[PDB]
Amino acid sequence: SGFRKMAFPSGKVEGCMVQVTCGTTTLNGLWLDDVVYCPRHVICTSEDMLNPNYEDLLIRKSNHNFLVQAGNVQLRVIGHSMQNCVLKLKVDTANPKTPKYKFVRIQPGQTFSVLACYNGSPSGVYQCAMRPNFTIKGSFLNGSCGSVGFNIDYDCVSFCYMHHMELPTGVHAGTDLEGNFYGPFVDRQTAQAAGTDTTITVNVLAWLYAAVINGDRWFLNRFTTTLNDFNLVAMKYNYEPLTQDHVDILGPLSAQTGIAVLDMCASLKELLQNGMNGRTILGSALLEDEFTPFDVVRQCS
Amino acid sequence: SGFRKMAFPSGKVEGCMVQVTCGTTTLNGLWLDDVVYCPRHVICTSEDMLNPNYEDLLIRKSNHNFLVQAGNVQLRVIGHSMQNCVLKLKVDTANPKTPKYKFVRIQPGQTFSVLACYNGSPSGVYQCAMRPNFTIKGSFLNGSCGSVGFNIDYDCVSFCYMHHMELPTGVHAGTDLEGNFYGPFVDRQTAQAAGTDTTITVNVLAWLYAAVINGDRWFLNRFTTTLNDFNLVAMKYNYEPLTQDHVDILGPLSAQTGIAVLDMCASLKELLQNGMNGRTILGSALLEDEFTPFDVVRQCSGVT
Ligand SMILES: *[C]([O])C1=NC2=N(C(=O)[C]1)C([C])=[C]S2
Ligand SMILES: [Cl-]
Ligand code: NA
Repeated sequence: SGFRKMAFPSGKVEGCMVQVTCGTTTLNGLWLDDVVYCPRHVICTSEDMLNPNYEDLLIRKSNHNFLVQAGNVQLRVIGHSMQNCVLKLKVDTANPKTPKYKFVRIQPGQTFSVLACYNGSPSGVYQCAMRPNFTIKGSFLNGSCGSVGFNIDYDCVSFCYMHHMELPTGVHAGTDLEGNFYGPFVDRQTAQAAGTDTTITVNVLAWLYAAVINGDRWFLNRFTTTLNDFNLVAMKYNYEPLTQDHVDILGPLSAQTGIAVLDMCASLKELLQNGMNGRTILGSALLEDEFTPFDVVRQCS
Repeated sequence: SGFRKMAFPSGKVEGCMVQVTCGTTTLNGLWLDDVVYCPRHVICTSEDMLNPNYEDLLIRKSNHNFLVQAGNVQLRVIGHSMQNCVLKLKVDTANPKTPKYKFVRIQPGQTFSVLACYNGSPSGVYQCAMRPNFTIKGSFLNGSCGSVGFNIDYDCVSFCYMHHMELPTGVHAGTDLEGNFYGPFVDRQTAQAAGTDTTITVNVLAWLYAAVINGDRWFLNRFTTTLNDFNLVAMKYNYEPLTQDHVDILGPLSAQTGIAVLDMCASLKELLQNGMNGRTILGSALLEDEFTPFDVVRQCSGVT
């Protein structure tokens, strides 16, 4: 028993991490089958941060301009193309460690594991969640671009994130594996502020249900609430609006504990009103919002 | 920027996890070279665990009673022996995915990564710190016995932990890879309770340095202190005493940020007495003590 923010075993992703170099810039690439996926701003020079013309920059590139390094072995680039904001380098060798995989674009509130990488070699793994403002609160240093986020269901790795840049507030922005950025961000060094971050309400509720399953009920009350009255209160604490979809998603956890969704919602209204009063829930002094209902039902059986 | 509870890449350990079954009890085993390591209580039934005689149970067993499964391939046991509380099952084939590895024992307050597994299948990885009471606050449901804890220095995997049991307070107890338990525990079904835990002071200090590196500086102040004065405050709040070696270890962080340890202990002393006052540190409303100074340097420098 225990509730820890657990990341997925990174073995299937480590076997796909390579190093991509263009000019003086080195970042990470994802080697799947005979294609290497990496951020397109690897082809940017110092004068190209603010207003890069990626098409103009890419048409001036040949295959041998891209140096792909898998461990100590150099891969031969035989083709290259641009799909939105990711570069796709066709290489002469299929990755024999290519796992069962697919590309999935995720929604805010969804969680995933990140394999932090530098120079194509893995540094560490940690669990993340897509914030409502389409950023992630990860741990990235210079040279971590190309690090990927993923979920592993059975033995299939669902790649959902690729790191591209850090915003001035310390949060991080990236794309899916088709090159489409999460949120309104662009691979430009101009002023782009992330929206005010809010709490993933559906994740807090599932995390409160997990506390009830684990024998913690000190925060429950005998009040209920309407969906609108809860959203009127939750917005005042910068909580994400709770939708009817979120209510149906919490259905199984509600039936397991015997506590209605709007009953748990009134309990959350009181927790925001009172705080924790020196107490903890599942070991935390704050309300955790990076466990999805899917994580809770799976991890708590 | 950013600071996260970061675990080591678990790929080198994933290629060593196998399933070990003795009768109806199945758990995880660590397959290194031609030997599979697993907890010795795999040979116990519900009545055996009440008061087991392991050498009696082992001398009854033979190689065929041990079912080792590596993925989908069965491994043929050709020998069995005991070393303290781990069972060493010699198999006919050496693991081709054996990494460069060492068996090490870690100190309380040091951190390591745990590859949680269920029936030889790795399901999750996370970062622990060995508590001063020699337990770990992990997430181990049934079927996780045999999961290993490890550190990676360069290419060498230092195995330090093997999960054996869960305690009634939700914490977990285990041994090193040589069978030596961590803490005053035994591998049998009896009334066992973890002692009163304390907070690892040197880890809290390293975590405050991580916040300063990350632009969180509101808790700094103009004051400094001495090691004896702070240790008086640490004992009052159930904090591990800060030794002089602990101060030397924090040396590089004190030089990177410019805040002396005793300077930072003055900040920690004020946080213990007056709280945080509605504010957070690295997005936390409590003092985190599961980051060693080496963990902070490694994450804030990009060592791979
Ligand atoms: C690219 O690779 C990059 N990424 C990142 N960064 C840099 O600089 C670069 C930071 C700072 C964070 S993340
Ligand atoms: Cl999603
Ligand atoms: Na100070």
